[PDB]
Amino acid sequence: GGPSVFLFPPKPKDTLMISRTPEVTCVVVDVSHEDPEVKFNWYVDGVEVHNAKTKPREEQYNSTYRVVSVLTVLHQDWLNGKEYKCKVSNKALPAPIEKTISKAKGQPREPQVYTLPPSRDELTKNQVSLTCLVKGFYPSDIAVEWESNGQPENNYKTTPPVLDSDGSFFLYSKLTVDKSRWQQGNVFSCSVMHEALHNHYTQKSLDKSTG
Amino acid sequence: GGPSVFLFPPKPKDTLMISRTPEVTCVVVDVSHEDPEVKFNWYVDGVEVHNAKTKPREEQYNSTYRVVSVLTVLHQDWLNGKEYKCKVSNKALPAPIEKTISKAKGQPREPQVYTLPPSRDELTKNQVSLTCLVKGFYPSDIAVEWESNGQPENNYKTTPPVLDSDGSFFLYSKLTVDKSRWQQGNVFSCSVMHEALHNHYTQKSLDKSTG
Amino acid sequence: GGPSVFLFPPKPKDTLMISRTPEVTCVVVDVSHEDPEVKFNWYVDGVEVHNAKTKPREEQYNSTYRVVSVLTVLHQDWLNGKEYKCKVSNKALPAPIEKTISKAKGQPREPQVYTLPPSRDELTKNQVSLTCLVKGFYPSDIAVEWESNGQPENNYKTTPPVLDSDGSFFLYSKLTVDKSRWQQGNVFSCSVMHEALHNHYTQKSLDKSTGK
Repeated sequence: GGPSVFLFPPKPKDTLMISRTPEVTCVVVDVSHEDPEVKFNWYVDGVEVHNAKTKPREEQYNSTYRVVSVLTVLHQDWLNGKEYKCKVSNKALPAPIEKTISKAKGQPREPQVYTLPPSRDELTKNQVSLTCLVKGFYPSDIAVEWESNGQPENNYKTTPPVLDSDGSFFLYSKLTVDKSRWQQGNVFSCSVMHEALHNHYTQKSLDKSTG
Repeated sequence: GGPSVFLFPPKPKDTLMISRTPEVTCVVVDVSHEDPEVKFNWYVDGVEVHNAKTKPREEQYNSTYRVVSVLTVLHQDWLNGKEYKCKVSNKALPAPIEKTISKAKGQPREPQVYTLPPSRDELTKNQVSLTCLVKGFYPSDIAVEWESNGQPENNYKTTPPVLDSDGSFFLYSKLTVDKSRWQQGNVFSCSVMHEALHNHYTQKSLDKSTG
Repeated sequence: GGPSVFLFPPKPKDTLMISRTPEVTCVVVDVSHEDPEVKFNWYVDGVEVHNAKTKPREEQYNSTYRVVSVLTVLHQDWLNGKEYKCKVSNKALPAPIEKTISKAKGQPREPQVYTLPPSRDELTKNQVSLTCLVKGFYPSDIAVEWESNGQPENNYKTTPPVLDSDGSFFLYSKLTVDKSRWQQGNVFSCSVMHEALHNHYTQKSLDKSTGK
């Protein structure tokens, strides 16, 4: 059990928004250095793929050369129903195993996005927390970001999507900003990129929601 | 090689208060059936103790011995952060693989609980969701539950503790209630339990006239 | 010179919290002053205990002595209704007496917690008093503590439980704070620790912005 191959899904943001190329990464881990003959094969829908980028093997803390194989995949190919399997052939590895991963879930569901203002107990703190509730989406592949005046706010942490009683998923996005910024009247928009939304994008703005 | 040990920490609800008895899970299951003799010596936090509650041997359909060797945990023991090593062994497993769990991590921090009224967009739907933001706690062991008029409200889901930018953790509790029930004079309270709180318990009441 | 056991019940906070839970005391009074032996035996529903501690006899100035005995008691046992009999034997009183204490039987009722602000006539004083009306609980075993901003408050006094008209009990907890802290918008809350409460705990916040 030397080569332990792990296949990871593409980036949930880049798989529907065009800023970076989404990519299935199939990188073996804890691989011995005595067998540098590794063949990487992709057989999505039975068709071999030969334009993938082959990162050179990198030395780790142990005596393992980390060979990295990355495949550039179009957004619309992963968005529809297409199964991606990674086949790795090694001399020490007995028989290559196809790691079947895909986005072919049951049925896409449009998330409902709600921006919640900070509690009045939080207003005494120096930094207030801005909450964006994104609920209702069935595929866990989602991207929730924050922005203010058209520029991103990187001081946010988003919970992983968890499954509720409806069978869909929900998460939360907490944005930490200064109390002066919130009390000055500045607006903040929670940007959500789910494949079931219109144009794969929605945005809800909160600056003062009282009533 | 052979026998395997998967240690489960006690639930925070069980180990934090009196409502449940904190029972650690020192399962020594999947012992290889070739040798029935195992070596057991309960070395709790490095010192052998007389307490040794071992289940009788159970033979599974996978030709592996299963024993649920659980133990009751004193509420003062986990506060001190002492270890709970069982030090299991076998002839086919000469090295003990007891991956001991201790709660003594870092410095505990008090959670800052904030309850959030639903946004105006949620009032259209018949399912109104209430939000409890629990932030600032460093140990991930925390239990959050909702209340209404002193009775439990089990139609809630909680995100896992997400690590924050200050080294502490945070999570959210989402309680879905009826729109008419929320718009009536019904109050709701989210109560959290954490080892750094006063009396290991705090709560915030969410009313229709809060935000 | 007749040793009668003064049974001390466990602390109501220790009954359902995890702070000092197994503390149960069986201190005897008016013990004999000419017998150097003390025979103790706790009978948890007639079963002998195995982990108990008895203090050596201390000098009492009223021609007597005082003995302290403490047994670790499980939290779920007392709560449910188990009976403990720390039987005390001596030479002056030959046949030992089996005295028991437990939680009071009957249907437990949950307490209704109410926070009342300081009155208008108390705003002239420099120290206002905050009251916590806890009414409707049938077992008298209850712990009421005040807190603010997650930190405990110690300048509080709680009345003993008073039997109500319907058979339940009620009490008040008076927390005396400075008028500056009350008018600053600081939030205070009385925590009620009762058996019939859900999660054995209930808080009720009291703040300046509590009226209209």
